Amino acid sequence: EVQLVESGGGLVKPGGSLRLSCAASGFTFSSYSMNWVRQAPGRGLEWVSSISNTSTYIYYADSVEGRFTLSRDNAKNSLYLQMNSLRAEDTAVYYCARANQHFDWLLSLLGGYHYYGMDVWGQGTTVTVSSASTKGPSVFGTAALGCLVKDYFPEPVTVSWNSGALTSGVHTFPAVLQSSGLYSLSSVVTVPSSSLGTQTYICNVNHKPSNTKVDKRVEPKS
Amino acid sequence: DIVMTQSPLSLPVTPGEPASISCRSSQSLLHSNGYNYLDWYLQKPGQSPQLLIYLGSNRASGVPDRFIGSGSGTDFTLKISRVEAEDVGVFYCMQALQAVGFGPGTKVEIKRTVAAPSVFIFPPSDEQLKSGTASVVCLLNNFYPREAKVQWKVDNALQSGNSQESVTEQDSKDSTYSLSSTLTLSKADYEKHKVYACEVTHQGLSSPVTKSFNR
Ligand SMILES: *[C@@H]1O[C@H](CO)[C@@H](O)[C@H](O)[C@H]1NC(C)=O
Ligand SMILES: [Zn+2]
Repeated sequence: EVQLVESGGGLVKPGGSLRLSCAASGFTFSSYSMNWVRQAPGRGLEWVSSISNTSTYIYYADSVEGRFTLSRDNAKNSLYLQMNSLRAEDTAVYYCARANQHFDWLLSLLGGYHYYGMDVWGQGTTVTVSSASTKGPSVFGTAALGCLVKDYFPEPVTVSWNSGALTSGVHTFPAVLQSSGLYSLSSVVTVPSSSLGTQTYICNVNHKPSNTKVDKRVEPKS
Repeated sequence: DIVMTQSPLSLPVTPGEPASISCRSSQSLLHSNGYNYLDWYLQKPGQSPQLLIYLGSNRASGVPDRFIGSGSGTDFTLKISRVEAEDVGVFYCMQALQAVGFGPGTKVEIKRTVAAPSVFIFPPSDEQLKSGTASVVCLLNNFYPREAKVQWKVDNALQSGNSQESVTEQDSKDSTYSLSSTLTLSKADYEKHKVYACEVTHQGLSSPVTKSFNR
């Protein structure tokens, strides 16, 4: 496989620090510029830095200059984006990407069109910038049900149903930020009346950045 | 600096049938070196984006001919002849001129024959209430199009701005959406009223309906 892996990520408080690595195998790193790029949850794609193979012409977004530091190890096929001093708007996902070059001259004193071409991308790494931390309790033709999942930080949670026995009809909703800065969401499941009493259901919740995972028997009226 | 602009912001289209997106720039795009510094990217839903076009009109390796890509200067276009359901996502033009800057997006989604939602209220439940809160959820299933107007009500009385609503992404097989609408309350004002009800108005309804409960 030709592949690129981001790394690092993770939550740390504002004015925090993080070093995102990004490793590459399956091609000649040295033949390509590299590019960080972010997606704030909810928002659209925002270029971050670029850098060439000769590890020169480091560009940065105004939103990012003076706080992030694009490094490179063509002999160790990696990419390093040193992040300081982190603020809230810095929360996003970070892809490292392959990019073609095409260079100078009538750019600044000598510049690079760092990546018109941009054909390979890692999966991303997520960087969460806020305070505080920790889990959030669950609590809960056709008739529905599901679980609420609430008062949790940070993202994500993995809501499941009977560990997987319900793939059908499960509408598990994007998490929205309550004012308090803790999220919540609901995981529902569409089901025919019938099942109640014989079929009994349980929502396999898992929030890691918490060391919490539960699930809860939904059973209307008694 | 340059400002990338695209239109529309969402393009529900129908597989078989073609579609077009526009992207424009606050400055002209060509030179260094002849021809344009504009790529286009898809981001299919739940995925990293991928190269689509490059230097404005070049079709990156392993890309269907369905995708022509045109223009010069400030005005640009991604015309997809014969969309297929898998082309869903966000199209992002991108600008290679001074460094790198990304289109605001164009969200592509499937067109579909309207369809109304089923509705469902859920009571707080005495576990939340033990912990002192009252969230009252109200589901909306498998409706199209997205635009819906859910309205909460305590004792005939509307509410305003105590309700947040999520929406799942289009459904991959039936192309519907769903929607939570959560109205949160202090357990103290929860326990003090009886009639909880949400009142949906979707276009696939000849008049609103409401689910209701008491306690
Ligand atoms: C840097 O890139 C260009 C083509 O992208 C190549 O011609 C040049 O030799 C490269 N430097 C390397 C591979 O060290
Ligand atoms: Zn459903």
